[PDB]
Parts: sequence; structure tokens; C-alpha cells
Amino acid sequence: PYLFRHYATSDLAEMLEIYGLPIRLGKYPPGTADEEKATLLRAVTGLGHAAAGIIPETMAIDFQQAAQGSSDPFLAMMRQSEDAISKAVLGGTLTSTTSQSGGGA
Amino acid sequence: SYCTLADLIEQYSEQKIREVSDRVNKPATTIDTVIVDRAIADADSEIDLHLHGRYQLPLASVPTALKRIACGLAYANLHIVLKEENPVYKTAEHLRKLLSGIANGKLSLALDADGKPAPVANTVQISEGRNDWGADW
Amino acid sequence: SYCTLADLIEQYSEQKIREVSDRVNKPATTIDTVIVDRAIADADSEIDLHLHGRYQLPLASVPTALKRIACGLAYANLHIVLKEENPVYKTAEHLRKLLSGIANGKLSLALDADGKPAPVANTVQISEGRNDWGADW
Amino acid sequence: SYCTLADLIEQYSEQKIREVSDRVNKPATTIDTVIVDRAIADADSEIDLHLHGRYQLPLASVPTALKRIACGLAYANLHIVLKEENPVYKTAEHLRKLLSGIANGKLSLALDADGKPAPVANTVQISEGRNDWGADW
Amino acid sequence: SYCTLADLIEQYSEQKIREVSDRVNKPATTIDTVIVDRAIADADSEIDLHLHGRYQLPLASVPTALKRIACGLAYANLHIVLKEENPVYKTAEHLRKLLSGIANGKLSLALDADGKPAPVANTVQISEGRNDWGADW
Amino acid sequence: SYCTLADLIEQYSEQKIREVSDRVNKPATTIDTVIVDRAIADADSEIDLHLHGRYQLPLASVPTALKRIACGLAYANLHIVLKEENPVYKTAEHLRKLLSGIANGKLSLALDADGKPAPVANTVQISEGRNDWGADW
Amino acid sequence: SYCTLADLIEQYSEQKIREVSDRVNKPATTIDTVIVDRAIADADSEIDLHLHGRYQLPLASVPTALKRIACGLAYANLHIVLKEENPVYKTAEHLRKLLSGIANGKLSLALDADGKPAPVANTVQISEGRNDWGADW
Repeated sequence: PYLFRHYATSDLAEMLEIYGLPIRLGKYPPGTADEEKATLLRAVTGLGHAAAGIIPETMAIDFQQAAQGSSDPFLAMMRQSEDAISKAVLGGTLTSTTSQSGGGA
Repeated sequence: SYCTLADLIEQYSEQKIREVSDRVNKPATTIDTVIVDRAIADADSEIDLHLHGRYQLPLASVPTALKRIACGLAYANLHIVLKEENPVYKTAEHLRKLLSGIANGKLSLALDADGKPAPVANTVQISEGRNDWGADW
Repeated sequence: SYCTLADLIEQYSEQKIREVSDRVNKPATTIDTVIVDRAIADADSEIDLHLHGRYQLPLASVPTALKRIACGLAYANLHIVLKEENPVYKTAEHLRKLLSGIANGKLSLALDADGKPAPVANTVQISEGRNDWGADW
Repeated sequence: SYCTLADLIEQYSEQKIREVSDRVNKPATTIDTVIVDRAIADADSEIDLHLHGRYQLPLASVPTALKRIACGLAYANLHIVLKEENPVYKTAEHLRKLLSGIANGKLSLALDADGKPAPVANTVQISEGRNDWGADW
Repeated sequence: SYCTLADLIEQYSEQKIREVSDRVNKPATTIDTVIVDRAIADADSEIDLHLHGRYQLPLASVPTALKRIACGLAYANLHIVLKEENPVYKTAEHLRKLLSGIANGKLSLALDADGKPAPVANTVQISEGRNDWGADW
Repeated sequence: SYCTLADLIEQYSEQKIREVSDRVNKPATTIDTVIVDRAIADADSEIDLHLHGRYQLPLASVPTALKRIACGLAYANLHIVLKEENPVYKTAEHLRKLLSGIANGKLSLALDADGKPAPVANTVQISEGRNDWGADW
Repeated sequence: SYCTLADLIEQYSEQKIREVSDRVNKPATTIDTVIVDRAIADADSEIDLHLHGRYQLPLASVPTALKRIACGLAYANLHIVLKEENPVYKTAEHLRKLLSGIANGKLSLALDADGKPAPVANTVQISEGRNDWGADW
């Protein structure tokens, strides 16, 4: 269960890192020199942070999905592992399946 | 000045330049420098029309392909009357096709002698980039 | 210099080079080296125009196909007047088609003598890759 | 060297090779080995241009179809002037069509003598494959 | 060797094979076995080019349609100069059309003498199939 | 053997078969059985090429339409040189069109004498069918 | 046997049948019954090829349109050489068009003498129909 939780947490952290801006790919026509290639690459690299930009009509930039999903699978795995650990360590009556409130003699 | 009188003579021989440039003497005797200069200037103006959107205008160096194109256009301009099927007209059309291909980003402007040309900053422009909270605070 | 005077002589025989290069003597007697050099330079400039976007300009080696293309274009350039149905013009058009196919990534630039050419880094560019949390911490 | 002088003689008879190769003697007397070598080299360069993206360049063996294609292209290259309706030009065009079909993955490069050619690793590439948790732990 | 000299003689008569194969004697006297062998080899190489992607190369048996195609292509190859409107060229084109139809899976390679040819395992490939929990446990 | 020498004689008269089959005697005197056999075999091979994907190869009976098609193709094969506008060529093309229509499932192979031909099991294949819980338990 | 010798004589006159059927006597004297029988059989085979998918093969009765089509095809088959612009060829093409229209379900096979033809059960097939709980229980 520890390894399962570790893998789930690391994967969730990576997916949160990728989340945000989309991946966008620039295309250039034949006869584009290396300096123009570097300029296009820097423009694409900074385009996500930069609201606006201009390119020649002969070029093209396509915004592709980056990472679309949810945290539901990761969190489900973490909860499963944590419940397993709680049951194994302290029993499945008070920690994992908590006994809830309720007083009395 | 992407081409000179020497380039025209070398490409088309001095006899043809004399024949198409001397308009006052029959038979021709000398090459009129003013007419050749005007033809070369017109060729350069057309080439700049084609190249203004991708490179700086006052080029500090002349690429070799630019020299060939300028020579061809200048020779085509030295003809007072130029019909459609004249081979010189066809050569001018091919050179104009090369220029259009360069303008539309299908051909690259080659080396001048050893270094690259100077492209304009048209593609460089981006807004600026606002990325606070990502500067290792 | 993808081709030399020796290559032109070998491909088209010395007689034809003499005939199309000697413009001052009738009948021709010698091959004008300056005219041949200019024609070869123009062919190289056109080829560089076609190849600038995929390979480095100052190639350290000349691929054989490049030699054939340069020889053909140089010979076509040595004709002051070239009509549409002239077979040399058709050969030049076929070679230009080969060059365009190379530029559009449909043909590859072959071996020079034993090693590959040097493609440019146009396709290499990627942002950088941010993958913290995945470095075996 | 996908074809040799022996192959050219066998395919087109020694008389025709002598006639199209001897440029200095009229009538022809001997076959010029240098001209034939250059023509064969040019044919090989074109074929490599067509085949560079699917197979290794320095082929250790020559497939038979490659021999026929090289012979045809070499013979077509031995003509200083080649018109459009010349049947040799049509044969060269058909062979170029075969080469293009091979390049576009519509035709396969046949056996050399008994074994297959050596395709390049272009299609092999995949990322690597991350499949932890599936290794019988 | 999908066809032999006997097949060529039977299909086109010995006189025509002698006429198109003897290049050194005028009038022809004997059939040159080397030239016929090379033509047949070239026809086989083209056919293998067309059939490599669907069947094994070193076929242990020769289907009859393959014999007819090889004979036609070999005869077409024995002509040094072959024009477009020559009927032999048209027959070669029809046979090439048959080969292309076979390659594109529109025609099947027929019986050799009594058994089927040997198709390649190109279509066989599937991953493997993971179906645990379905093995009558 | 979808057709025999008797069928060819009946369809095209014995004189024409003699004329197109006897290649060594001028004028013709006898019908060469070997040449006719090879032509019929080639016609059968082409027909099998067309019919392999829908019926079994070694047909136990010959449908009448198959006899007509085989006779036409065999006669067309007995011509060493066959031009495009020759009516026999047009008849062969029509018969090939009929064969292609049969292959593409637009025409059915007719009765042989009283019973149907034997189609292949290509369409029969289905997985197997898992329908437990539906067997009247 | 959708048509007989009497039908051919009635449709095309006995003289024309004699002329196109007697191949051994010049001028013709008698009608060869074997040749006419083979031509009629070939016409019937083609018609069955066209009609196999919609009706039973061994038709017990011959529709009148079928008689006309068979007569036309049989007469067209009695010509050893038939050019494209021959009117008999055009009539055969029109009849084949009628047959194709019948096959594609655009024309119906008419009455034989008073009753309908016998269509095949191709359209009849349905699974079976499971409709328990709807049988007035």
C-alpha cells in the first residue's frame, strides 16, 4: 500500500505540473532559415504566457490538449491505500471505518 | 545595386548590351550607362517590392541568386518592346516566379558570401509574457 | 562549387562548352573560364536557395546528385537565349523539379562520398521539458 | 556501383555504347571508360536520392531491379541532348516512376541474390514503454 | 526463373527471338543465350518487386500466369529501342497492370500445378491476446 | 482446360487456327498442337487469376461462359503481335471485363451442365457464437 | 435453349444465317447446325451469367424478351471478326444493356406465355422471429 500511494502521489504531482497551458506546436514552410526557426521556437515557447502574438500567414500554430482528466483515480487509489494501512495498524472499526461520535456511559 | 554593368556584360556578352542599350546610333557603337543604370534600378525596385516583407530593405550584401535575378530583370527591362513568346520574357517570368516563391516562404534567400541575410522581426513579436508566481520566490 | 569546368567538359564534351562559352571569336577557339565560373556560381546560388531550409549552407562535401544538378543548371545558364522547347531547358526543368522534391522532404540528399549530409536543427527545437517530481527523489 | 560497363554493353550492345560514348573520334572507335563511369555514378546518385529514406545507403548487395534501373538511367545520361519523345527518355521516365513507387512504399526492393535488403530503422522508433506494476512482482 | 528460352521460343516463335537477340550478325543466325538470360532475369526482378509484399520471394513453383507475364516482360526487354505505340510495349503495359492488380489484392496468384502459392505472414500478426480468467479455472 | 482445340476450331474455323498457329510453314499446312495448348493454358491461368477469390481452383466442371471466355482469350494469345484496334483485342477486352465483373460479385458463374459451381468458404467464417444460458437448461 | 435455328432464320432471314454459318463452302450452300448450336449455347451462357442472382437457372419456360436477347447474342456470336462500329455489335451491346438492367432490378423478366417467372429466394431470408409472450397464452 505504501508503494501504491507513493506512485499515485507522484503521478498526481506530475499531472498537476503539466496542467495549465496547452501544448502548442508551430509549423514552418520550406525555406525557413535557422534564425527564423529559433525565433518561431521562442515565440511558441513564450506564447502560453504571452496573451498575443503575430506570425506570417505561411506559418501555423496548433494548440493541442495537454492533460485532460481529473484527480479522481489518483485520489481513489490514495484513499484505498490509506484505509488499508489504517485497518492493518489500528483495526477497521475506529480508524479506517471510523466509529463516529456518540457519547454515553 | 544588386547587379552592375560588368555583370550584364558577363551574362549577356558586351555585344548584346551594346545593341539593346544604344538607341541613337545605328549601328550601335557604345553602351549607354544611363539607360543600363535605370534598368538595373527598376529591377532592384521590383525585387525590393517582392522582398520587403521578409528582409531589411537596404541590404548590406547581395546574395548571388539576387544577382542573377537582377541581371535577368534588368536585361528584360532594356527591351522597349517585349512580346509574350520572346525567350527573354520567359526568363523574366521564371525569375519573377523565383521571387514570388521567396516571398511566400517557400524558398530561402541564400548566403551572400559567407553569412546569412538579415530577416525582419515580423515573426518575433509576442505580447510580453506575464508569469509572476514563477520566478523562484 | 558543386561542379567544375572538368565536370562540365566531361558531361557535355569540350566542344560544346567551347561553343557556348566563347562569345568573342567566331568560330570559337578557347573556353572562357570567367563565364563558366559565373554560370557555375549561379547554379550553386539557385541550389542553395532550394536547400537552405533543410541543410547547412557551406557544405563541406558535394553529394553526387548535387554535382549532376549543378552541371545541368550551369550548362543551361551558359545559353544567352533559351527557348521553351529546347531540350536543355527541359533538362534544367527536370533538375529543378528534383531540387523542389528535395526541399519539400520527398527526396533525401544522398551520401557525399561515404558519410551523410548535415541537416539543419529546424526540427530539433522543443521547449525544454518540465518534469520535476519524476527524477527519482 | 549498381551497374558496370559490362551490364551496359549487354543491355544495349557494344556498338551503341561506343557510339554514344566516343565523342572525339568520328566515326567512333573505342568506348570512353571515364564517361561511362560518370554516367553510372550519376544514375547511382539519383537512385540513392530516391532510396535514402527506406534503406541504408552503402548497400552491400545490388538487387537485380536496381541493376536494370541503373543501366537505363546511365544510358539516358550518356546522351548530351535528349528530347521528350525520344524512346530512351520514356524508358528513363518509366524507371523513375518505378523508383518513386519504391520510395512511397508501393513497391518493395526485391532480393539481391538470396537475402533481403536492409531497411532503415525509421519505423522502429517508439518511446520506450513504461509498464511498471506489470512485471510479475 | 519464371520463364526459359523454350517458353520464349514457343510464345514468340524462334525466328523473332533470333532476330531480337542476335546483335552482332546481320542477318541473325543464332540466339544469344546470355542476352535472353539477362532479359528473363530483369523480368523476374520486376515481378519480384511487385510480389514481394504478399508472397515469399524464392518461390518453389512458378504459377502459369507468372510464366506468361515473365515471357511478355522478357520479350519487351529484348528491344533496345521501344516506342510508346509499339504493340509489344502495350502488351508489357497490360502485364504490368495485371501485376499491379495482384499486388493491390484485387487479383489472386493462381495455382502453380496443383497447390496454392505461399502467402507471407503480413496479415497474421496480432499482439498475443490476454484472456486470463477465461481458461476454465 | 476450359477449352480444347475442337472448341477453337468450332468458334474460329479450322482455317484461322491453322493460319495463326503454323509459324514454320508458309503457307500454313497443319495446326501446331503445342502452341494451341500453351495459349489455352495461358487463358486458363488468367481466368484462374480472376476467379481464385470466389471459387475453388481445380474446378471439376467447366461452365459454358467459361468456355467462351477461354476460347476468346486463347485465340487472342495466338497472335504474336496484337494492336489496340484489332477486333480480336476488343473481344479479349470485353471478355476480361466479364471476368472482372464476375470477380467483383456483379455477375454469377452460371451452371456447368445441370449443377451449380462450388463457391469458396470466404464468406462463411464467423467467430463461433457464445450463447450459454440459452440452451433450454 | 432460349432460341432455336428457326428463331434465328425468322429474325435474320435464312440467307444471312447461311452466309455467316457456312465456313467451308464459298459461296455458302447449307447452314451448319453445330456452329449455330454453339452460338446459341454461348448466348444462353451469357444470359445465365446475367440472370443467376435473381431467378432459377434451369428455367422451365423462355420469356419472349429472353428469346429476342438470345437471338441477337447468338447472331453476334456467329461473326468471327466483329468491329466496334458494326451495327450487329451495337445491337448486341443494347441487348447486354437490357440484361444488365434486368440484373440490377430496374427491369422485370416478363411473362413466359401466361405465368410469371420463378424468382430465387434471395430476399426471403429472415432470421426466424422470436415472439414468445405474444401467442395468446
